[PDB]
Amino acid sequence: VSKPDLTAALRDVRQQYESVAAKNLQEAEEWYKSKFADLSEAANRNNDALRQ
Amino acid sequence: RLQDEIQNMKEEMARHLREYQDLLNVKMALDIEIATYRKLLEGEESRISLPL
Amino acid sequence: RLQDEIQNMKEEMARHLREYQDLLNVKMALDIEIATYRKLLEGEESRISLPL
Amino acid sequence: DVDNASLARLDLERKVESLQEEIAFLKKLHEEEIQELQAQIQEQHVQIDVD
Amino acid sequence: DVDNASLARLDLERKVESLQEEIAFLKKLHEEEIQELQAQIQEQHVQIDVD
Amino acid sequence: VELQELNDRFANYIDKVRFLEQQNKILLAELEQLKGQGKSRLGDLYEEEMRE
Amino acid sequence: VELQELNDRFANYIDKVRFLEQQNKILLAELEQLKGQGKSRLGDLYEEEMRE
Repeated sequence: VSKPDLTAALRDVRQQYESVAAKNLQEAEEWYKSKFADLSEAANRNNDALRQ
Repeated sequence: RLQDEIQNMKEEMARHLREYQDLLNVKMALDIEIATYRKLLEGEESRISLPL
Repeated sequence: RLQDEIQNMKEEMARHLREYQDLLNVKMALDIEIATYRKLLEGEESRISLPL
Repeated sequence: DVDNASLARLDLERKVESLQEEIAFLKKLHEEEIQELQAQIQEQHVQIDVD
Repeated sequence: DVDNASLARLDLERKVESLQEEIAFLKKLHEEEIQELQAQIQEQHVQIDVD
Repeated sequence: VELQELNDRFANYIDKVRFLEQQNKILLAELEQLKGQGKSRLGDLYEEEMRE
Repeated sequence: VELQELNDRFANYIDKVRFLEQQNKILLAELEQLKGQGKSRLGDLYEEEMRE
C-alpha cells in the first residue's frame, strides 16, 4: 500500500502514447476520406451545373 | 486526388504501424512488469511456505 | 462519378487493411503473455517451495 | 413506362449521392475505432511499485 | 437513353453495393468506437495499465 | 505470517484476474457488433431496396 | 505447506491472469478477422444476388 503505484503511472503514459499514436493516425485518415468526399462532390456540382 | 488519398492512407497506416510500435514499447514494459509480478507472487507465497 | 465511387471504396478498404494489422500487433502482445505464462508455471513449481 | 424506368434509376441516384457521405463517415469511424482499440491493447498491461 | 442511363446506373450500383458492405462496417465500427471509448474510460478504472 | 502474506498475495493476483476478466469483456463486446448485428440487418434492409 | 499451497495458488492465479490475457488476445485475433471479413461474408450472399 505504500507503493502508490509508479508502474501504473509508467503504464498510463505507455498505453496513452499507444492510444494517441493510433488516434492521431485514424483522425488523419478519416479527414482524408471526408476531404475527398467534399472535393469530389464540389467537382461533381461544377460538372453538373455545366451539364444543366 | 482520391487516388492520392488511397496512397496517403497507405502511408498514414505505415505511420500508425510506428505509433503502435511506440505504444508497443510501453505494452512490452507492462509485459515485463507481469513477468516480474509472477516473480513477486513466487517470492511472497514462498515467504508464507515454510521450514521444519 | 463511377470512377470516384470505385476510388472511395478502395481508400476505406486500404485503411481497414491496417486497422486489422494493428489488431494482429495486439494479438502478438498476447503471445508475449502466453510466452510469459510458461515462466508462471516454472514460477509456481518454484513458489510452493514444497515447504521444507 | 418512362416513369417506371425513372423509379428504377432514382434508387441508384439517391444511393450514390448518400454513399459519398457514408465514405466520408467510414474513414473516420474506422480510424477512430482502430485507435481506441489499439489504446485498449496498451491499457491491457502492468504496474508494480518497488521496495 | 433509359438504357444508356441504366448502364451508367449499374456502374453506380457497383459502387453502392461495395460501399454497403462499407455502410454495415461503418454503422457498427461506430458502436465499437462507443465500446472502446467505454474501454479507455473503463481501463484507467481497471486497470491502469494492469497492476 | 508468511501464510497470511501469501494468502493476501493470491488475493492481489485474484484482483489482477478480475482486471483481465474485465479486459476479456471489452474484446468480447468488440467481437460481436459488426459481425453479428451490422451486415445481418443492414444487408437485409438494402437487399429489399435493390430487390425493389 | 499452507504458505506453499498459497504460493502455488498465487501461481495458479498468475496463470489465470495469463489465461484472461490469452482469452482477450484470442478475442482480439477473432475480432480483427470478424471486422475485416464479417461485413463482407454477410454482404457477399445478398450483394451477389444484387450483382447478378
